[PDB]
Amino acid sequence: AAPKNRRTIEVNRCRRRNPQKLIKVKNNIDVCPECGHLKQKHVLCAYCYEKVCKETAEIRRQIGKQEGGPFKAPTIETVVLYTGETPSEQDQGKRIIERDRKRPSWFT
Amino acid sequence: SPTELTEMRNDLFNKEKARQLSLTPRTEKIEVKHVGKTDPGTVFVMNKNISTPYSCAMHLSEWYCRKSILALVDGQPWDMYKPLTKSCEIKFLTFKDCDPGEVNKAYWRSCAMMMGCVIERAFKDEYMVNLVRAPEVPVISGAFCYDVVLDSKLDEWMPTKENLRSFTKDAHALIYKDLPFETLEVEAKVALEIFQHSKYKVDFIEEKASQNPERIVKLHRIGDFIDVSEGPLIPRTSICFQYEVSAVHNLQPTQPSLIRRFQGVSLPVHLRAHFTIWDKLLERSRK
Amino acid sequence: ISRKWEKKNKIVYPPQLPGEPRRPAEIYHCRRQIKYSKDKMWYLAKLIRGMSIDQALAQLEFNDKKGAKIIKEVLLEAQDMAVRDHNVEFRSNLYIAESTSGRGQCLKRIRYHGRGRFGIMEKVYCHYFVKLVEGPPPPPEPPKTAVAHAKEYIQQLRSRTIVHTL
Amino acid sequence: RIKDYDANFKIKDFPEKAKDIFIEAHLCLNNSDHDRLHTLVTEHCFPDMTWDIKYKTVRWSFVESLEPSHVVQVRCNVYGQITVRMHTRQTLAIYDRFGRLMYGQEDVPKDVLEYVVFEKQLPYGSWRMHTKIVPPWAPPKQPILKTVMIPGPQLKPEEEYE
Amino acid sequence: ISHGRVFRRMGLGPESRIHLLRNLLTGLVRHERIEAPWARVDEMRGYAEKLIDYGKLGDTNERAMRMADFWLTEKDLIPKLFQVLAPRYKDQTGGYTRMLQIPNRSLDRAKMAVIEYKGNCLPPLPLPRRDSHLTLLNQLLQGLRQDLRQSQ
Ligand SMILES: [Mg+2]
Ligand SMILES: [Mg+2]
Ligand SMILES: [Zn+2]
Repeated sequence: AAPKNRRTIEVNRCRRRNPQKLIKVKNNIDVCPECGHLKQKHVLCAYCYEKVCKETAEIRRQIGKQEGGPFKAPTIETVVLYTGETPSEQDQGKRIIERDRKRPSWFT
Repeated sequence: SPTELTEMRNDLFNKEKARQLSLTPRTEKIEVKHVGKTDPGTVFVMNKNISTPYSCAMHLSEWYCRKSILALVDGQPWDMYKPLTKSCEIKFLTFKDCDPGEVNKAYWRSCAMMMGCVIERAFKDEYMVNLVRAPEVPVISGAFCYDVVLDSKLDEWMPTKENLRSFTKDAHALIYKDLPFETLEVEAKVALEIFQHSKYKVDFIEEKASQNPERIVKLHRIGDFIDVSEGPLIPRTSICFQYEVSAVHNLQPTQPSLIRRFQGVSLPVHLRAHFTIWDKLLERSRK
Repeated sequence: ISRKWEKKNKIVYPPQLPGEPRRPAEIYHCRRQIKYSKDKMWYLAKLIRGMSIDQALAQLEFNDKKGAKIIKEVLLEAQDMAVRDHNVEFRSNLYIAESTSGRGQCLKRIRYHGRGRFGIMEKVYCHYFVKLVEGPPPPPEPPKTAVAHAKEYIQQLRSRTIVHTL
Repeated sequence: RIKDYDANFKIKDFPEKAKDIFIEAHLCLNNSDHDRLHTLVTEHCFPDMTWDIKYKTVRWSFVESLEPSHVVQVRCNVYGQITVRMHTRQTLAIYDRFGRLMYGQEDVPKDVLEYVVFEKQLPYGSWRMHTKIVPPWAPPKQPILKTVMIPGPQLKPEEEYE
Repeated sequence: ISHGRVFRRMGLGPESRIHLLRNLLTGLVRHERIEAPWARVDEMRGYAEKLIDYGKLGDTNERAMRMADFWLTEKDLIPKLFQVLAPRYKDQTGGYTRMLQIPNRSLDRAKMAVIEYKGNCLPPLPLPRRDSHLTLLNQLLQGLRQDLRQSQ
């Protein structure tokens, strides 16, 4: 099947500017109370999630260095301790991941 | 006449505005640094006695303007439209902060002020209405209260449900009007000049001038409505979304005069409540 | 090619008289030769037409189309140059008066088909244009009420004349 | 050295000529007369004067000179620089592309003390403004009309505010 | 018609679906926090909970050991499953996993989610928090609650 006639620009505009095809305005956007960058109510803040992701990547690099090779997952819990922090009595008996930076305020 | 009283009060208010703005000619630059958690370090070089925390928010972004209800300048609460007077530290306060207490109080006072305006402009001309005070009742009380003394002719008249609905309609008309909450710190002398025809307002101005070191009093206008404010108010009436003049209660000590307390309840656009929750809140505010 | 949009930023108006309304600032910005279809760009442009700069940026930040990022970059550049060069006092006090996409210079390639036949691909490029006007966004045109619509009908009735006579 | 190069120069007569050059150059700025600016000011001056004023209108006008202009310091393929101290009174009114006032008043005169360093090149060279020395003790300039926002550190996610 | 069908059709078939979920769940056991397409994370959340239950069952349980051997492709994690995660959740009865939507993937704009075992050593996620009790609405509702309690 092939077009019997060329579709006019008027018809084409009627089709491609219909409200369905138009991009809908999103009303679920809000300001993240922590950093102030925009976020969607149901989605995590991109900026804060990036912070957490980069800190997690650093901690995981430290974990990999401590483990030293594949198939070396510890059988004991892990605790991340930053500069100026000493293992607590509760943290005793857990492998310590030492980060060469001060404790982040958001991380507790 | 009430129209003449309002016109002359607004005239005095405008003359005070002109005098205050003329007292600081040219453009003196004051540095205001953002001490807020978000956008830290931003320093705004503002015009002294002209720029406002709303101008700060406009520099920052539209979200600041839309969500910020109050401003902390050097740790004290400030109206978003109160001109800044010196280099300082600014932090915008929203409804959804960890401790919105100050914003809650400001919204409460603003709602009381709107209630007072509605009360004064509702009754028919033949009946005298004199607004005595807006008690600073806590939010936990479930209703902002505004006290008025009506004409002795209506000493036995209580508002009907239709009358209360008319008051609510007037308040919603104000909300739709979306008037800013203009503010001025003006001397007790000028405040008395404005309110010479109201013993209650005169004595309240005296109390405020006694509390503060100087004789400086907070005088607020929504539109053509001058009133003495206990504290900072919210930017504009459009902040209010749900507003209901819940009830009116005569106070027990009626022998000096009938002090009728108009109790209402409101909620801003930012903290809208569902229909059922709003109905329960109205029931609790009617007490 | 034409580059009038860039030149539109170099027009200097005569100084305004003291008793004249303050002329809103107008900033024209554009990005040329975007590897994107102008038809797809037009939807984003139309979406952001008539909105404040902050609202447009917020809408674009959460749009999955590739053109959204490019338009956001263009809008940010327009805001920056409006503040730095066009004497716009507040960043947020800007609204998108005009936003359109135009055809760019496109390259022709060959698409091979099944039986030694072929088609002519077009590596589509599009331009993007924005005009930022200082001041709050103009209020949306209110829907015409029954009162106004009946008033228009009655005006049409009154406009009637006795046609084809003295 | 100046006199052995030119043979008709007068330090005593210089200040009036320097003032005339200054006034003419600023009127050329007012009227956007770049051709005459290239004759009345040096190539180290023309950019400084015109770069930031491009696309905006400047209404400059010299009203009077409080104290008479007088030479101060002179030092010398060979150029000769003369520093002239001028404490005069002028006016400014700078508008935007849109004709909106953004600096100064069209009528109010202001007193300005400045040190204009002129220069000359020694066959067809002439005396042209080279620089304007601003005293470290110079009074702060007139404040701007529009408020300004100074962004703080645009911290990346891994970074934290200090 | 897919009335009542509770399993998504993923991968190249049923076996491929199981293998994809198995890889995602092995990664989750190893790292305690995995970001992946939203639907796949939603599908694998139940299997993660079931692994935690099987770990609770104990090492000596042959059925639990077989399940762990199947699901944990890297066998160094089976000791972890039986000696770290299960002891961690011994007190809990369920809800061992936190799943939250993440901004869409930059490459294909796919719906993405992060799933993490609760109590992990990793930095906390920017979890959404409800409005403070000190807000205007919450204070009004607290007043309602106090009034009702005083009534009763
Ligand atoms: Mg084609
Ligand atoms: Mg598939
Ligand atoms: Zn954030």
